[PDB]
Amino acid sequence: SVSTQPPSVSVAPGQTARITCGGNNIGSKSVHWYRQKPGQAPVLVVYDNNARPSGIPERISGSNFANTATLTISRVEAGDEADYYCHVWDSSSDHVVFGGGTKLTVLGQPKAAPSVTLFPPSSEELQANKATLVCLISDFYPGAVTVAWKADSSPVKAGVETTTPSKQSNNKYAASSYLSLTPEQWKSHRSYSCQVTHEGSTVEK
Amino acid sequence: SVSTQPPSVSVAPGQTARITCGGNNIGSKSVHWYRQKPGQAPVLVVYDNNARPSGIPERISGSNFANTATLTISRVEAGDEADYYCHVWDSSSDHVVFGGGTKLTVLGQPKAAPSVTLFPPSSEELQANKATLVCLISDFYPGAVTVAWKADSSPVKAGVETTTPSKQSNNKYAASSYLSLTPEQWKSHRSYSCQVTHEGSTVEK
Amino acid sequence: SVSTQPPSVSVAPGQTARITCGGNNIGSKSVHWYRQKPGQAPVLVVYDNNARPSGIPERISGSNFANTATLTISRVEAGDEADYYCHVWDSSSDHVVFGGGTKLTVLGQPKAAPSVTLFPPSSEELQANKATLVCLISDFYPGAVTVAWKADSSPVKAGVETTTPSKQSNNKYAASSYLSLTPEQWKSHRSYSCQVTHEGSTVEK
Amino acid sequence: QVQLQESGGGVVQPGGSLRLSCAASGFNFSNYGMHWVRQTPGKGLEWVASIPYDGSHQWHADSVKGRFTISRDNSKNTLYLQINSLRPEDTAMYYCSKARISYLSAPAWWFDPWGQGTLVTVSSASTKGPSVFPLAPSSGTAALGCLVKDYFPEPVTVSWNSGALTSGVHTFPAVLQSSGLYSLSSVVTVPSSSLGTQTYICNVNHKPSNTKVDKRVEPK
Amino acid sequence: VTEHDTLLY
Amino acid sequence: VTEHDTLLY
Amino acid sequence: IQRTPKIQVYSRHPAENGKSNFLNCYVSGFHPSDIEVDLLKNGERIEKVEHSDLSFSKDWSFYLLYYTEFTPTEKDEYACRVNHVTLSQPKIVKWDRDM
Amino acid sequence: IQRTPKIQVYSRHPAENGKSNFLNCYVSGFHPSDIEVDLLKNGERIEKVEHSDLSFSKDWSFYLLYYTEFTPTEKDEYACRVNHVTLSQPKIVKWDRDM
Amino acid sequence: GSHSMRYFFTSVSRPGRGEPRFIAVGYVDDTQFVRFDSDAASQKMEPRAPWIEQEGPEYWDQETRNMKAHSQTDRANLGTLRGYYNQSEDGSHTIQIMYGCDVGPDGRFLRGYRQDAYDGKDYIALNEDLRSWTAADMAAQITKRKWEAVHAAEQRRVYLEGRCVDGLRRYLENGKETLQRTDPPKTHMTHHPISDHEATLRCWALGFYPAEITLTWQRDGEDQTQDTELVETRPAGDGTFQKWAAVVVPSGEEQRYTCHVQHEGLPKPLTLRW
Amino acid sequence: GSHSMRYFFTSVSRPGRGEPRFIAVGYVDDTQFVRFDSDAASQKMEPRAPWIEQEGPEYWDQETRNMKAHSQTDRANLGTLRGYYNQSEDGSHTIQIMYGCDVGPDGRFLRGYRQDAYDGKDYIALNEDLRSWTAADMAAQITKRKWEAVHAAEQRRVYLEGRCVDGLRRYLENGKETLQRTDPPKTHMTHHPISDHEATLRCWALGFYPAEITLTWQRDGEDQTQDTELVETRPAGDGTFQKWAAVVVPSGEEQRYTCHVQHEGLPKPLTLRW
Repeated sequence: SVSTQPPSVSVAPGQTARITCGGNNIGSKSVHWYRQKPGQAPVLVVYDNNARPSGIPERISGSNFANTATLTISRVEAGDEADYYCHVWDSSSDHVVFGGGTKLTVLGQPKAAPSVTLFPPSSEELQANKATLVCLISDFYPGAVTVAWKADSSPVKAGVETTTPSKQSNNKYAASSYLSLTPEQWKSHRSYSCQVTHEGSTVEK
Repeated sequence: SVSTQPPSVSVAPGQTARITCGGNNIGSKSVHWYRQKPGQAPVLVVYDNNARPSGIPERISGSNFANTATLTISRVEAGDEADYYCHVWDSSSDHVVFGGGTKLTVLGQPKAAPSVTLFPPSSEELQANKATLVCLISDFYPGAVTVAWKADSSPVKAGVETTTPSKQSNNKYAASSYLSLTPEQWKSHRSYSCQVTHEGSTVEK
Repeated sequence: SVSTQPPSVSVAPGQTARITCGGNNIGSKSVHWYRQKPGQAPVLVVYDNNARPSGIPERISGSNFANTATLTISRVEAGDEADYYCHVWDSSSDHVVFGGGTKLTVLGQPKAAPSVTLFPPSSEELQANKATLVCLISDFYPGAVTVAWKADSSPVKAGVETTTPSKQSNNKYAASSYLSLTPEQWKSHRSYSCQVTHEGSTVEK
Repeated sequence: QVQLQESGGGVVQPGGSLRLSCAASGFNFSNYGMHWVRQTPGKGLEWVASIPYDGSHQWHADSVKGRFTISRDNSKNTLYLQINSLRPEDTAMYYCSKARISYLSAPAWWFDPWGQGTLVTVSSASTKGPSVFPLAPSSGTAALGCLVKDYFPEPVTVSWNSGALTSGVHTFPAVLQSSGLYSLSSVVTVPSSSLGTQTYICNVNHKPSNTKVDKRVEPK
Repeated sequence: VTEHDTLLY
Repeated sequence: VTEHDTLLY
Repeated sequence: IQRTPKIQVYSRHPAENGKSNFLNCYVSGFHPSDIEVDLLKNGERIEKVEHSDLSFSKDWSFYLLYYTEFTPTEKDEYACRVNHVTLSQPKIVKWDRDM
Repeated sequence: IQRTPKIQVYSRHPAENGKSNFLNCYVSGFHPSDIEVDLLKNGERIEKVEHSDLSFSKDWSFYLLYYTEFTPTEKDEYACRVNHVTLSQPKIVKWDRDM
Repeated sequence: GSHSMRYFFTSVSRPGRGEPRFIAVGYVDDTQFVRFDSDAASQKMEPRAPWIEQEGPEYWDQETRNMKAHSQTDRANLGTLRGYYNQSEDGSHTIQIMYGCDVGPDGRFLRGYRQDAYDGKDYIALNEDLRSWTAADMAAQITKRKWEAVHAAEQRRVYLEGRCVDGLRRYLENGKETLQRTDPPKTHMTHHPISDHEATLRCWALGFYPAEITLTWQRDGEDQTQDTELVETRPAGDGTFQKWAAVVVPSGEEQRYTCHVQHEGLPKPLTLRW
Repeated sequence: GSHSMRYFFTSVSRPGRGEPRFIAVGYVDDTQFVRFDSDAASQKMEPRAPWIEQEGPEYWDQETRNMKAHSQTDRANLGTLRGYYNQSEDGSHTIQIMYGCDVGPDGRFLRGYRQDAYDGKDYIALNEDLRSWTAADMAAQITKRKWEAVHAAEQRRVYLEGRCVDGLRRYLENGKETLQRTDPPKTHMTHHPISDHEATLRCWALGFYPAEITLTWQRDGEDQTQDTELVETRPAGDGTFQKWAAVVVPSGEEQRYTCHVQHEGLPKPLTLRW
């Protein structure tokens, strides 16, 4: 019941994109693939490992062997930007198992690391007996970031909320991350830090 | 490892009773059935889906296909009133799996909805620092009721006790359900409710 | 995924030792056996139920049938003293499953029950805001003991530490068990007892 | 002639990250699966993770899933075990072993041979002097001793009357308490009579904190 | 009652 | 050492 | 491999002339199953003859019973003819009143 | 498809008259396996003859070795007779002292 | 004592024809009760006892399928064995299976059976354990290890100790009148002079059930297995059996020979003399 | 260098006879050590080297079963292939299997092998990888995908890399004296005049082990693959082998022809001249 996809894949236009769906003996399960563009329903593009439906072009082909199912899109067009989910049925679980999903980005811009701006709780908010750290993340491409909070070089779990990236005016992406603290916790530790990760590289404040 | 039976089945004498034992791919498992009359041990009535033992009458027949095994009793006698448990062996669980049990009632009376009488905690009990709501359920047939407690449109988990139904003088059934509260909780809410469900119909107080 | 070995096996020199590895349908799994002498790596001695590697002497033989795999050492030498672990692969778990291990002792001494010495918490530690019951176990053979703590005939779980047995001067084994309490718990109960079990019999103080 | 060499272990602190590596020789490493099997000291063997011949997939035990990641470098003939968010539970020795059979797509058959392994121990480490309390005798055989509590690291050494007493002397192993501090006791039996006779001073010596304690024990 | 199913050689 | 079991065509 | 039939010819009841009895020819211990059996009223082939269903013994040798209703006289002499693969020419076993 | 045997006749040690040697006939490269091989002391059939076990080569063609103790003289001249399915008439290859 | 149930299956390959001729017969103790014939126009398991057609269509329908299918397998099996033995299509070969179960006096399970034979020779058989098979020749082993893969050992045991015994029990009670009878042998002795110096004392025992019977000739109280002749027990055609044991006697000594008859439905053993 | 173990299985279907003749032979390098013959009265894996019967009866017992069973299959397989090829039962057909493993100088695993052949022609075989099968003809494909279904790829590899190799290792140490020997060829040259202008220079090499040997004639230091004749290596019957290479020579030029001998046992190559 554990099948894992990379979170996002970026590819140059006309190149060949490749989305994997790894799983323990997923090669012995029948893997399917659904493509979902924003705001609409998923559309089957590859079913039973390699077969293509009627309307799907031969550019999109499937693959599934050993421990890795693979969706391959040759000669990528801009209209292939969407989310891609793999699909198995775990016989020994009585559970149909979707993959995590992969946001395929066919880039028109170059790739920009994110601009991180971190705000501490204002005196007005502290005097309301609350503390909220506002981490604003903007001007990145492709739209895929992960945020970690550090309270004195120690991980921070609860009190953290993070937006989903969205297209800016200039078609870069942006998102925000908030950390709810008590004014006591805000003074308890000596420093708080927002860690944003984008394309292997991490930017902090 | 989950095989589920209906809780009770009511049938007119001489009709054909039918008890299901639904389960994921139970059609591929070997189902058995036991009949337990009150105060005695279970008695084998159908084994391996459809087979009848030596003493079992031909009225009792078995069934097991797809995702539902079915015990069928043709020409129901009065002596067929008992609990019925199905039996599988979950190969991938190292567990023998009995069903929930079904009390087959071959009715001689007509069917009567329950009379619910609910008591608030007495003043003498309150000054003992306890509070107990007494819900009395009587004069229903067949003997199958379910009790739910609602404290201000909200369900109640702990503090609930409920008796097993038993025959009255007039052969209808009766049972009681108590809700132990602290005198604080009885004053917290504005109204408390005892919900008794019997044959699809629900009676409240 | 449950495979259980006996904790220790004692056998006279030149006799035939026998270590079991029980498990639900372990006969249908491929069992292996590894021998680990103290401070060195495990060594494969039996693989696929009965096969011996090249270097393993024919005295060591494997077995696996029904629900119990069995490692058999004929004509035990002193150099056969080590821990022995069995190895299966649970297809329905994605887990390789080791057994608990068996400490085989080929006795050179006779068998001696342990000397148990229990010390109450000192007044110096009591005035240090701690309480530590010192149970000293010495002069037993073979080296395998289990310690249970009873605070007024009731079991004691946490706060207990116990050493791994080690060889004494006279080649008997010895170990110690500590119970950290608060000075209140030492005063809460009327009596404390340290129970050491060795070869089925238990010694108490 | 097949040889496996673990390394990278040592003493770490919780939360941190640690990388183990196993250097291989004596077989086409590019064709076989490799496994990590750990062992908490004084306990049984425990499977950690394993990886097929190419690195396609990655088999994880559930107790270390998400925190560990196993990889291999076929151009270097090296197996790696990445530990993230180290915990006190990861304190154990880590053996590296080579699946016997070739081209296995999953780690199902027996592991031979095993490397000697590396030791991973995590703690809130800092050196500490030991507090020494007298284990007074009861008021036949008579016994008494010293309790050497909550020191770090190992070891303490205990002598009686500056080493002038050896008859009846017995030192026990140290426990690693849940706090990360060790605790050892060491006693000496003497005739039930003659308890009154002589001075009884155990001389604890803990070089890591450069502490020496001499404590005299007496009844009641 | 004859046997449910049969064996092939 | 001969093979454990055999294959049928 | 083949086994050759044992043949017994007898009446169901102790024979009495003029009383309806039944003529049995009981072939046993033979293999394979292909066997030919006729009953004979004075060298003539008796038509109203049935047989049992092919069962076999412990040594897997089959056995059949061919029977006919018949009313014996004193001069009428009956017999049973059995051809088999183990028999080049059909054996004939005539019914004795005390065998 | 069939393959016809190659035949070599030779002694185990370099032969010297009057000292016990051993006569080998080594037939190889034949198919199928049914083959007949004899050793001949002046055209006569030598009885005390053993052979190797049927093994085959890379191309699946079988090979056998038939051997007997023999004391060669100068007048005793030996040969090996081999009949096969690929052989219409049994071949005979005579033992040469230097081949 | 005990009771028993046995089914007998025979399939003979007809050269030139597809469907071999198939004959299945079911017995309880010594009373046949079901028949199935390939060449019958019925094509359905027919009743052959008085107490069996009280079972409804649920029974006869399943029993027909049960050995329609048992016949199907034998068709394929006759061909499979034709390969195991390097045999041509022009032959006629027989496959015989017999399986059944034995109950005790209290309905208890006692013993199971399944034996298969190819051309009158033993082939494969199920051991007493009901956990093991024993193969007669080579070929049966390639079948044996095939069955060992599929746990045919176990799955026979679930028939023998499950539905077989519940049938034998249900039969012994439904036809309790026919099946639980005992029928003492109706005996008489025969004297046939052969020479002027010898004769033959024949000992008859007609009309008995079950077929178990023990005939013993004795001279002066001493057992006489010498000049004795014993025909195998014959069915009288009406559910009862007959058997006679003769002895050759020197004239004037018939009052020295005693015939002894032992039967279950007989209270004390018999003794007959001339 | 390396070492090797090979077993050779041959089964020839005897027409009219149910069981074919089966011959299994075990070698290490070039020393046979086990034999099993169907027509042998033993019906048990016999030893045929000096160092193998120090293995106990538990070994001989299981080793017999192992190829009784291998024989059973070839019987069943001989029939299966008779169907794949539309062949009558009156024919005689051969199944030849050879599997074994190669270890290196340090006991390492080097290579696995399994090849099957029907009637001297290639049928199915296991590739080097040990993960792939290659089917020779059509029929072998219907078998190939059948084996691919059951992971026959894997399980052959687990014999080859497990007990096969552990056996070859244990044999090379138990018979360490016999198996690690090398025997340099005992050489000599022969002159047989054929014409008044030519003769034949024959180059002998007796008594050597292993059987690997290289004879090459050379004229004036130039390789002579032309008028060269080379008989295949002959076994002397005592674990050693012989091979001779002859050449036709123009009279008065024997001092121009050089015979060169290469063997594993010899430290450096030989050269023979007249």
